[PDB]
Amino acid sequence: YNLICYFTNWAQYRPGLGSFKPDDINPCLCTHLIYAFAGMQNNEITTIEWNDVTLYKAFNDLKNRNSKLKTLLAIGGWNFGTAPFTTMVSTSQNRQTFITSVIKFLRQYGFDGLDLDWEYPGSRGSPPQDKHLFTVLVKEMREAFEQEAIESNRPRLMVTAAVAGGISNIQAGYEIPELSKYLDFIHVMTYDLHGSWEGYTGENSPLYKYPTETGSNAYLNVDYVMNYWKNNGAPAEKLIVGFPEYGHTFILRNPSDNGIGAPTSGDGPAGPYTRQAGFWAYYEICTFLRSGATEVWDASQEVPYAYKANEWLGYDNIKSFSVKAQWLKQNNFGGAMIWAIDLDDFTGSFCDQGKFPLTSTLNKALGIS
Ligand SMILES: CC(=O)N[C@@H]1[C@@H](O)[C@H](O[C@@H]2O[C@H](CO)[C@@H](O)[C@H](O)[C@H]2NC(C)=O)[C@@H](CO)O[C@@H]1O
Ligand SMILES: CC(=O)N[C@@H]1[C@@H](O)[C@H](O[C@@H]2O[C@H](CO)[C@@H](O)[C@H](O)[C@H]2NC(C)=O)[C@@H](CO)O[C@H]1O
Ligand SMILES: [Mg+2]
Ligand SMILES: [Mg+2]
Repeated sequence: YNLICYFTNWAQYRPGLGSFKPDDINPCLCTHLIYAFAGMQNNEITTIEWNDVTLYKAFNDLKNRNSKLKTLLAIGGWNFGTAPFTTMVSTSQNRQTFITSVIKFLRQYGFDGLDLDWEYPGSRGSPPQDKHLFTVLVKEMREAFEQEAIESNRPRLMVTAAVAGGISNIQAGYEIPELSKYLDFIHVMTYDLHGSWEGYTGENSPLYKYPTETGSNAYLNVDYVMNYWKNNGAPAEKLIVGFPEYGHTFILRNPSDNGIGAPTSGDGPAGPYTRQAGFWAYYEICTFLRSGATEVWDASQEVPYAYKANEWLGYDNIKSFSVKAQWLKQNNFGGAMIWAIDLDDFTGSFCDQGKFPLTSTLNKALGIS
């Protein structure tokens, strides 16, 4: 199995003990580390942070302590939008400018592949033709990587993609049978399945549907999404399950109404380290739980939730990671990917569960070490 771990180049700016850089990564935990994110300028891949080149060196130097580790560079992400991707795939010339820039960039800085994180072809303003042009891009990138390995006499650079977990976005965005022929791995973002945007409580990454859910609400679970990809053309061995090391937060309209689906208001509280409404890192979650929150196991969906006063949290813990790891193994998937290792309790001093408690759980369950 593969354990693919995302690292984010803005974690360095979090205050105090939240600050995280590549030297804080245990090189033995994952099989692949993915660097989020590169950007794009004039259809060429670029850095985005002033010290990316330094962090790239520190990131790929982790391979000096694990000969099997591979690293990839992710381009895009949610906040990158779609317009630069649309423009880049719109002509063969723009695509070749991009592919050429990617090859030089990955080889120069020491990466083993590219993770495409366009969120998403055919949605969020991307026009309908981008569904097919994404296939064209991935095929041309795969073929260019094949030819560069021949011409450079080095192992082929990998091409992977992080892909939608929402069915509407999947249907608008991906030619799954053809895409799956050229991608090395498909990183399915089976999280953010519920959150404050809905106006009621729900789990970030439930394994199964809640018993009353029907119709399109019944799409919002890991089991359905992964089987959607599998049964629409993707080989299971290429499919990687997404595991969040964070949770979503909500404000309950009434503290007495605190189950799944309870009405909520606003964007949800922010944490002192991640400082973003609606979102807590696992180490921020531990601070909340320790202060007297009520903990509930959502038995039907195999995930925990917690609440205190009018604050409600849908999240993952060791138990839920363990259940979903055994589920992905029993369904023959290629492994797991984590968003993101800088959100684990990497110091071990927030959760009293040891260093990297969530990532270590998957390392053990997937037989990584
Ligand atoms: C693959 C992907 O799109 N992941 C998302 C993250 O990028 C989001 O994090 C937010 O990312 C922006 C881009 O640099 C940061 O400026 C912002 O501070 C960051 N927020 C946090 C809490 O790290 C993430 C949360 O929005 O959602 C996806 O994971
Ligand atoms: C299944 C599905 O499509 N869920 C959507 C959520 O993904 C989405 O939330 C946003 O997701 C991004 C990555 O998927 C995150 O970067 C972003 O922070 C998050 N927005 C939040 C937490 O407020 C919402 C859009 O808000 O819609 C769902 O449909
Ligand atoms: Mg600082
Ligand atoms: Mg009432």
